[PDB]
Amino acid sequence: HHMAQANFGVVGMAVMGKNLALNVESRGYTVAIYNRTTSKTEEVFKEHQDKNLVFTKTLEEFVGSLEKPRRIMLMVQAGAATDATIKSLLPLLDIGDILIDGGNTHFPDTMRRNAELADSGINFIGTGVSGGEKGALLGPSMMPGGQKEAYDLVAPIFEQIAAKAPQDGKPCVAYMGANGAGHYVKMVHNGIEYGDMQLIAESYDLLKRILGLSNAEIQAIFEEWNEGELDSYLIEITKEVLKRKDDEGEGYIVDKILDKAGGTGKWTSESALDLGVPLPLITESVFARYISTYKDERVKASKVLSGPALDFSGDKKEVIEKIRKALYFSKIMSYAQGFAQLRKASEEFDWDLPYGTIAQIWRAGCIIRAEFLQNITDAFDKDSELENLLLDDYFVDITKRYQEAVRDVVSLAVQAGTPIPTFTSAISYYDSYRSENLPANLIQAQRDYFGAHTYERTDKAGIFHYDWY
Amino acid sequence: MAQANFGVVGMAVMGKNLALNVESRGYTVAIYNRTTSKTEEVFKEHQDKNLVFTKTLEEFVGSLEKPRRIMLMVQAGAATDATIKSLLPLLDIGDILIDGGNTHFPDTMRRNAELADSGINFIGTGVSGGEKGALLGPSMMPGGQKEAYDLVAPIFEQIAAKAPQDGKPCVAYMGANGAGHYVKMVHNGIEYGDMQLIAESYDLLKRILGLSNAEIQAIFEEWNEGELDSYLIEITKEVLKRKDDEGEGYIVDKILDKAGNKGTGKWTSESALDLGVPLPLITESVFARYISTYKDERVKASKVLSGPALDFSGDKKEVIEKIRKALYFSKIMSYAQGFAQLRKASEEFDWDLPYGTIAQIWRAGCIIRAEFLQNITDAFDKDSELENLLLDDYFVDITKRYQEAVRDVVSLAVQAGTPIPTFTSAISYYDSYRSENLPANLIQAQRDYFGAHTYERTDKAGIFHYDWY
Ligand SMILES: NC(=O)c1ccc[n+]([C@@H]2O[C@H](COP(=O)([O-])OP(=O)(O)OC[C@H]3O[C@@H](n4cnc5c(N)ncnc54)[C@H](OP(=O)(O)O)[C@@H]3O)[C@@H](O)[C@H]2O)c1
Ligand SMILES: Nc1ncnc2c1ncn2[C@@H]1O[C@H](COP(=O)(O)OP(=O)(O)O)[C@@H](O)[C@H]1OP(=O)(O)O
Ligand SMILES: O=C(NO)[C@H](O)[C@H](O)COP(=O)(O)O
Ligand SMILES: [Cl-]
Ligand SMILES: [Cl-]
Repeated sequence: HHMAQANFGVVGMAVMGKNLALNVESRGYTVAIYNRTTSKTEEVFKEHQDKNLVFTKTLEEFVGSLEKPRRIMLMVQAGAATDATIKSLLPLLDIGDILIDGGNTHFPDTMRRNAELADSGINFIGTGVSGGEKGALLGPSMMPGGQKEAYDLVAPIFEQIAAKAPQDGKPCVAYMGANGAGHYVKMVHNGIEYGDMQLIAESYDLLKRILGLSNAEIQAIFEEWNEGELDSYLIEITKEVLKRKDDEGEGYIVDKILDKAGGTGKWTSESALDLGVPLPLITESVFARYISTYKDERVKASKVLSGPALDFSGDKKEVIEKIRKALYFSKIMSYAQGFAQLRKASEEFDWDLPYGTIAQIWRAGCIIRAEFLQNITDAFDKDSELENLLLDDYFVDITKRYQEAVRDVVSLAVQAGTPIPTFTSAISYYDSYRSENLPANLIQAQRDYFGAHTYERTDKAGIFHYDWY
Repeated sequence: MAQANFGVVGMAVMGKNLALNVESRGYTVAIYNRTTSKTEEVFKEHQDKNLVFTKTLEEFVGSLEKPRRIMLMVQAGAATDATIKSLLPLLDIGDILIDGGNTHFPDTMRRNAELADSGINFIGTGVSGGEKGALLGPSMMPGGQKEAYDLVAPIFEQIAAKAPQDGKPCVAYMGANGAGHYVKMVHNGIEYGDMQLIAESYDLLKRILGLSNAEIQAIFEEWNEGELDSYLIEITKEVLKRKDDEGEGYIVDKILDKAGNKGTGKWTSESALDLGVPLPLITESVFARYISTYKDERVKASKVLSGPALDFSGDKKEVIEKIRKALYFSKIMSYAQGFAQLRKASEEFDWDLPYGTIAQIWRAGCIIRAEFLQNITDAFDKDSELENLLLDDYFVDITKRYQEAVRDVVSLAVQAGTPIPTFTSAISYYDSYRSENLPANLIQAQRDYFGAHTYERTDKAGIFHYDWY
């Protein structure tokens, strides 16, 4: 009926896949659509009859509708369902065809699928797609990985549909590297999102608990903060949330929302542990959510555990600014950690990850978009082999000038009893990373004492075991 | 040569010493190692003992009285898998195979199921106390079928350490399949946490108070007489005595500050992340080791990243005492975290772990032997479903009284620029745990704003979504 007439194909007509399909169609292409449950594909075709969509009832019809090399994008449920869908397609595809998985996929799955499909002569592009439903429709940040020759054939469409960066119109997509490099970068992006959210949460909690500020007051502070170097979409979201009234009562909706946070957030931290990378801030943020889910225990504990009962006496304006600095500083700690993880992963899996570009493509179509991403890109433009962001001139100056405030904020908060797990982690990482010598000599001694694990010395090469008895 | 009542495979530090422990209880012990020269060394150095030198597995298996009792202390992972694979075909129905290495519990769980109907009884056990523990009395944490346990319980009790308090052996049934190796994994997690807390304390005494190793040794010596009385503090004061064996000065000052690890701490943090358990103190200590391995980077950073240079001008005796309190306070938080994880693990894997007994068997032959273990046991006798140690009167009281000192120590450390990731994690955990309300309400608002993830309300049951537009 429409044999080899479609330029691009999408499997999965839930909102994301539908939205992507429409994004692609809007760019001047005929797009074949498929969904396991056909009624859903019917609904899409019926309400978009004016578009160049090709309605397909079966995988055979779907595959047959596409020009070769076939470019097919999976937007189906992650895990077993994506493997089922891949397995369903394999027999119909020709050698040289290109499958693309745009689901939030754990990267080792992508690495396996890519390898297995390559034995069948099928290219596999594991692609991270940020921005949610609106992003899929209008412009996502995309992080593709897989065979470079295949990706070069998909690139034009991705660059056309991707979010364009507001500062220079550059598409928020680029080739990340082989096999699972694409979904790896997306994972780190999701970790980073968790960390940015927890840091804003602490900033909010300090302003509320210690300085006693109202929601309107805190809204104003975030607004003012967002006009400076902190400029970020998450802060914009935050000051918007603080405006809104309760839809089923009096006051503000944010004060009615139960503090039990909602999975896959653990992935970045899991890889960090596996790779030997210190990723304390994002991992503390994950654990911040976990402990909020222990609400019932905290209610009990709030009634028996003691803590300080202070009324703040200092200068409110001075401390608000000290908190502002602590936020930017700590956010910088988290990104340094996250890009150091990316560096290790790149060595481990041999991906030559393009670090400056990753920051560039996060400038739009994703929740972590912020202006200071440009400073990250500046840093790797200057030196692609930069081991850690903290060593670049810009970030050296920031930390030199902001660390004092961080410290005052930590003393203030800890003395008052306000929990600040990420802020405290930030300054602990700064003071660890810059320590020429750490007390790990003592740990090594202990391990040798009880376990005979051996150690290295400071004055000569070799492996040594002391006789402690 | 069927003289042998017990058999040990692996003649590195742990297996050699376990063999000698068992032989000293009045048994003849078969010994085997893959490199034969090691087995030769221990045979020749102990001709007075009743050991059977074997050079093949066929010989080793042949030398044991049926039903055979064979214990492996082999390098974890692939080596252990292969050793067992080689050994299984030689074994007879009724024989008992014990894996006493630090095996990742999923491997043991898999092994148990595979061996279920083989007629070969299987036990995966944790072993504590290091080389001297193995020689004189280890704490042991075995899991498997209860029937298998009961066949090795008698000899386990004989070799086990005996608690000084009541003479009770430091071994007990932990539960089904991988329960034992899981409990040992948490043990090591708790241990990483205390080791890092001790290291931080050392760092504070050395860098802020400016104290010599003699002065610091004396301090830890006094602490060990009080409520801090523990294995790790005991050996810490021993390490700080010893002088360099290949030069002048103290050995601890000649050991390179690159902390090694063999995966048990990492595994604990990974299980916490999978299970939804907040485990910041222990995880921060794993990351503290990871950052110690980034020595080259830290040397580079220390020349570029600036920080405070304050001179402690206060009362040293008073600050030392605050550090003590803080250390005991934080030690407790590590344990409270560990047991909270054991509770969640027990539920997930249907193990019904005996929390109170675990504490009992850690009273000797145990790297994490501490004075307050009975208070842990008391707390669980009182309430079997106790959710967290911090809810028990005993620990409520300690935290009430020492909490102020933790805050002064954190504040002093942070103003001085000395990294204290585990101390800051401790008070952050405490302050989060006792918080009835945390700022996860803002996180949920944000998530519902950008992804429509839904939220619970503070005032009514049900799932809600807000129309943010
Ligand atoms: N050391 C401690 O403080 C301590 C405490 C508690 C538990 N553990 C656990 O107990 C077990 C043994 O510990 P350990 O410290 O005595 O020594 P280890 O270094 O972990 O293991 C060495 C033993 O494993 C064998 N082995 C190593 N690689 C092998 C391979 N690729 N294939 C076959 N066999 C191999 C060695 O034989 P060869 O001599 O021929 O190389 C040797 O007998 C480990 O699982 C460890 O985690 C250790
Ligand atoms: N086992 C499976 N095999 C093939 N496709 C599947 C699948 N499970 C889910 N999907 C597809 O995966 C899509 C939904 O995945 P998802 O969990 O990411 O959804 P959403 O993002 O809407 O929550 C749907 O198109 C679904 O097809 P149906 O519309 O027929 O349900
Ligand atoms: O189980 C043990 N002692 O508890 C072993 O010595 C173990 O190897 C110690 O952990 P680590 O070697 O990862 O530091
Ligand atoms: Cl590839
Ligand atoms: Cl996003």
